[PDB]
Amino acid sequence: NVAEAGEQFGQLGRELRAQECLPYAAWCQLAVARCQQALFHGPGEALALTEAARLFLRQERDARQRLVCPAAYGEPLQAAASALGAAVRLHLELGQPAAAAALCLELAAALRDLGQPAAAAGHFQRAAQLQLPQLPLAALQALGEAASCQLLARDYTGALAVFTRMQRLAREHGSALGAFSDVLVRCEVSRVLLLLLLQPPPAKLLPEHAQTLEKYSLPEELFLLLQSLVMATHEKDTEAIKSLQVEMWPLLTAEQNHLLHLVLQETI
Amino acid sequence: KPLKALDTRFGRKLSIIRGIVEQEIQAMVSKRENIATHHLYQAWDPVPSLTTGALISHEKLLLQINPERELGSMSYKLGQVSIHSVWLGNSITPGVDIHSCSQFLLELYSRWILTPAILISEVVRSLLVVSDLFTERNQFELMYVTLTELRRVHPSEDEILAQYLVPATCKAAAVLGMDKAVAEPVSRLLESTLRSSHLPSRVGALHGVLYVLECDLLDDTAKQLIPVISDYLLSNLKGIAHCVNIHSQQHVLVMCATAFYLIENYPLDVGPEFSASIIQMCGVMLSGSEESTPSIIYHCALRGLERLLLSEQLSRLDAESL
Repeated sequence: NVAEAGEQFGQLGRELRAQECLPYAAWCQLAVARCQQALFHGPGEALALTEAARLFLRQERDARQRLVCPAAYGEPLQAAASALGAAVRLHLELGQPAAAAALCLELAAALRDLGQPAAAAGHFQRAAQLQLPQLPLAALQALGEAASCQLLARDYTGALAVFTRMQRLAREHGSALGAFSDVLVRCEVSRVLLLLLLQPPPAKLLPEHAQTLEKYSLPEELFLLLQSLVMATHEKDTEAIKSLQVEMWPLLTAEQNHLLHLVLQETI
Repeated sequence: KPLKALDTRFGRKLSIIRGIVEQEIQAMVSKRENIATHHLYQAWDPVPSLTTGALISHEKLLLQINPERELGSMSYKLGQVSIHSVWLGNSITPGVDIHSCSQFLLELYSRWILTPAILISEVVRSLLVVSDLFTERNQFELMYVTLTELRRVHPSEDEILAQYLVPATCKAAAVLGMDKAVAEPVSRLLESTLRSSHLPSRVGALHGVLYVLECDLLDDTAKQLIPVISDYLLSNLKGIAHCVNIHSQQHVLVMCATAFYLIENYPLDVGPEFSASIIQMCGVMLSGSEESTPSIIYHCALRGLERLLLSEQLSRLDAESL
């Protein structure tokens, strides 16, 4: 009775995907989820909710990326958020947090793409807290994406907090091994750039910041140039910082180039 | 509205100091969609004067921006044209020719409504979106008539049509005089759509509540169907008291915005325990950690709380709690 009706809604959803409208095939996938909530299935209801989530996010990728609509105002963003909220609650009720973390990563990558980085920071930190008991390297990559989202949205102190958390969780699990050392290199560059951008008073300067600012005041070229740039911003010598930005530009990625541009800006 | 607490010999210094504070808040917090360059003094609100006039400076509209909006974000967000502006821009109170295009659109969408379900959904969404540009009361009359005809003809088990239809019917009713033959099906519609399972149906119904509650001196029997919304607001502030990162973002934000509007402009219609419970739940909302309540929810709820403080309505004990 209910399963044949769910197969009928699945055929309707596939016909509507062939017709390629997609606010209304997702309504059929929500109907499939409701039908498999009528009996007790588990992960299939989660599959129907996530397929509905894919369809609403594809509707807004058609309504804000391929067509930058001035009339677009986020109507299936909210339905995709409610559907993935129901799916994450279902995975936390059944007991598998890796799938719920994957859905939070997908929702936050979608909100990073649509031009809203704080809620991406958001669900990325949520997924990175959902992956710390089981998969810490995936948690470090989720926190790295959260930190990139916060450097997009201009929340630099949150980026300090996330970067120190990443370095601490990389030292607890790297004793490095591999990509934990890449996590450590990215953190040991970008925390120094963020401690030079906002210069903290010694009250709010945590002892980890004290240890790394004692360490500087990772390959040898960029380490030498970071020591020279800390020594140049403590002395406020602008021509040296200019001749360093000319020669640290190929060595850094674009987020570190933005942070080094901001350090060179707010000292002149 | 522009406040009563300003324009005094005391209030001007307060406007100066909070201009400095909110100026570097919008340097820190805000989202530079207006702004391309990097400069500090770039605060800019596109609110015009009101037969249009010049543009109002940012230091003059201190707390005029609605709490539905992220700080300095620029996008269509269902609250662009207030019905203050509908009533006093075009003089109706109960250089492109945009008017001819709007008439031709009402002809087209009235003929297409009276076609698959997808076109009907997109046409009603189109009609609600284009509904900012209507400059004649007869256009809103035709809008409300065609939407009630669609409500009578089209079936009820289509909630996507509902979430694109409810703010359009509520705004078409709100521009018109809110008479009993209009107020009964609109309030019945809102009381029905607030019980649904689709979440932007709730969001659109609550924006429609904000359009209905906006400016019309409202019927004494129809204002007794307000506390359904008040019970809804009590339940969904008690539910989203502790955790905000789990539930949603724009629902809570628009919901707190209309809660603050109901505290501000309709005091006597609801009990003082309601405003006290909102101040308590928002004190809980501000007291969350940096990962529980997001920055936009924090700043919008906070801006609504000092909006209520600069109004002369609240009692002194709730002021001391704040």
